[PDB]
Amino acid sequence: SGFRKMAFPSGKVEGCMVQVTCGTTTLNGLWLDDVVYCPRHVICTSEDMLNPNYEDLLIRKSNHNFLVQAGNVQLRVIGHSMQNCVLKLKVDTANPKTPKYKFVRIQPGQTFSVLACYNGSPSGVYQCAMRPNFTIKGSFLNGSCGSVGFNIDYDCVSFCYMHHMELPTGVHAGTDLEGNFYGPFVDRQTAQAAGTDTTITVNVLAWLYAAVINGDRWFLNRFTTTLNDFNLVAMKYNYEPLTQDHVDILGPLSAQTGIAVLDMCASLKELLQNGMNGRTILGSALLEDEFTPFDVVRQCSGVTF
Amino acid sequence: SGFRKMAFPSGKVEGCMVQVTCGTTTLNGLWLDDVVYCPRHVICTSEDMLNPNYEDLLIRKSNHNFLVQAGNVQLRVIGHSMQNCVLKLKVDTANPKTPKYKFVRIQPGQTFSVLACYNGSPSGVYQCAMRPNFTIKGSFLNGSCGSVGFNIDYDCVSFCYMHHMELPTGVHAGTDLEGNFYGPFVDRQTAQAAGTDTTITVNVLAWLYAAVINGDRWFLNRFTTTLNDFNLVAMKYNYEPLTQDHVDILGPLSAQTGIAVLDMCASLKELLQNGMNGRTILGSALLEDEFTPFDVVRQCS
Ligand SMILES: N#Cc1cccc(CC(=O)Nc2cncc3ccccc23)c1
Ligand SMILES: [Cl-]
Repeated sequence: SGFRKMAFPSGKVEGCMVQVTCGTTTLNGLWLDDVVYCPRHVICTSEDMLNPNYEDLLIRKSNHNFLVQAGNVQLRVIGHSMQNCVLKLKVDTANPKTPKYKFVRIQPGQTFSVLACYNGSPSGVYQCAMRPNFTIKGSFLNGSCGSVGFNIDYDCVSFCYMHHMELPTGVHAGTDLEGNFYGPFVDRQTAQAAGTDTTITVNVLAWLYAAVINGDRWFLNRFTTTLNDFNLVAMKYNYEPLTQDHVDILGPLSAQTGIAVLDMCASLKELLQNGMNGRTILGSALLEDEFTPFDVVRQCSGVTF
Repeated sequence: SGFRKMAFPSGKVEGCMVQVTCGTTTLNGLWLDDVVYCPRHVICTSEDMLNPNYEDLLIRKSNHNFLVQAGNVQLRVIGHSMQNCVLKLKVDTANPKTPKYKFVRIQPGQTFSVLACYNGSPSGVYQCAMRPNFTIKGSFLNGSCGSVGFNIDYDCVSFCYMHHMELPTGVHAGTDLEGNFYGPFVDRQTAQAAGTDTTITVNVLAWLYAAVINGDRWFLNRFTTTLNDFNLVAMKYNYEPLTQDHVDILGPLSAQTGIAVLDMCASLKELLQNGMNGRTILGSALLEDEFTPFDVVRQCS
């Protein structure tokens, strides 16, 4: 029993974290094989970030301008290239701790673990979701740029995020491992604002199933709803629309608990229009939306890595 | 900016997780140097669950009764001993991935990371606090026994917990790495109940300082309180009494935010009286008590 926000074990990723320095800027890099990936803004000064021409700044750099440190060993940069908002530093040494890995771009609503790093050293691991507005509500300080988001599929690490910046509201923006930003953000010190965030509906439903598996069943009701009536209500409360794909993905949890997806949707519809009434679900007074249906199955069934 | 429940990176601990089998029972073990630590209840059959005599059961076992597996390699048990509720299996191979480590016993209110494992394989990592009733509110399934609780100080893993059992309320009980249970619990199927849980007051205060550091100020007020008046109010909401030690420990956060501890204590009194009124503090509608003052300083600085 019990339900916790749970990150993937971070060991396979910790063995890839290195420190990358360019001039006065020091951030984190991900060392996989003989390439170190890091945000391209590591080559920027204070003036540069205001309006940077990254192609021009990178051409002016040499391999000896980049200092890469893996533990107490300095790696020598033998090449440098840029792929979108990510800098790729070719090193002379393949990372002997390179796990089986893949670069994946995630969709909003999907969850992943973040290994927050400072000076190439892992300091914490937490689980978050890519918000529907493409930001992540992370916990990052100065020096955390380059920290990565990942999932673990069997024995394969799927890198899905790299940290680039903090928006004025304290939320975070970053790219996939190919340097493509999640969301309408740019890597420049300029006024940027995330769109109004919405609740990840399929994740709330999955979390309601997790509560039922754990015996917390007060919110269950006799009612069911059509997917259209549910979406009309949910949209008014800034909840993401639930698609037939989401209903299908919630199928195994529906069969395990005996509560059809549209039956749980009528529980959610009531919770939205009326609140919790002083009650809690899994010790929470708010509906939790950072557990996907897969996360709930994995945690309530004990899948290992 | 931002505030998250954050676990320590689990790599140094993952390289220590092994699978321990004794008869039909399979659980996890912690492989450090040439010793594998695991719950001694791994040696129990169905008949030895209500009233096991562990000294008698262990004497009847031989090294070949224990099967230890580290990845795909079977380790050979060359010795076995018991220290309180933990079983120590001497192996003929020192763990090459043994980190710098230490065994620490923690106090209620202290936080740590749990690396939940099944069959010697790490499946997830989460953050916990030792509850004032000495239980932990973990997330564990059958087979999680031997999963460990830890903190990391620079390059050193301080092991503070080993999972042994689930109580009838779904909360968890375990021991330090010397086999001493936290709380009045025993490794027996006999009727056991945790005492009524209470809120870790010093941790709520630390979390209110974390919110202020992150720009939340709505719960602040112009009142201050005596420590005695605060404890009289807090006790009525099942909150732990705040001692002078707790006030002193909150000193650095008090100096960083410019809000004295007893000033923050009056904010906490008001939140307990009014509730949140549809507002949240750091995205939460309830007062969070699983962040110590040390955690808040670590994460914010
Ligand atoms: N010392 C001890 C001890 C005494 C009685 C029984 C046990 C076994 C025990 O409590 N296992 C479990 C742990 N953690 C989670 C569990 C979820 C479901 C079912 C069992 C779970 C251990
Ligand atoms: Cl599924």
